[PDB]
Amino acid sequence: KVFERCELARTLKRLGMDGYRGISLANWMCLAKWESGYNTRATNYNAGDRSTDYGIFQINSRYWCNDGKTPGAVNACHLSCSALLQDNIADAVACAKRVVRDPQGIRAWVAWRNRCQNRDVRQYVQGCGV
Ligand code: NA
Repeated sequence: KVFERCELARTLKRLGMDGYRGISLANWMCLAKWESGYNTRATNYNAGDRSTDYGIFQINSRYWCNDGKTPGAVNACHLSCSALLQDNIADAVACAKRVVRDPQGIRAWVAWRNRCQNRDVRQYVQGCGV
């Protein structure tokens, strides 16, 4: 599914993302926007290293979820990558929280650096009641 902006903001708040490991809600929103356009079924194959990015947060099969076909991969969220293509985002949120528990934090996603870091990100949550 493709969330509307404020619908996702309210959903993420209920799921405990606001301030998780120091990361504001507006930063999570900015990341989902630039990774997937708020689309849970989004996938991107990376032909250069044979891994695939999955779902609303584009989580990578080399480190985070298992898809069987990625060489040298681990599965730190302990999920099939299929779990990250569901319309219900509970598992993908649980996996995103595991990602930012490593030292890099939100910097793990290069699009956060290019598109969100040191910007005015208030725009993503304005008017949503969160
Ligand atoms: Na994996």
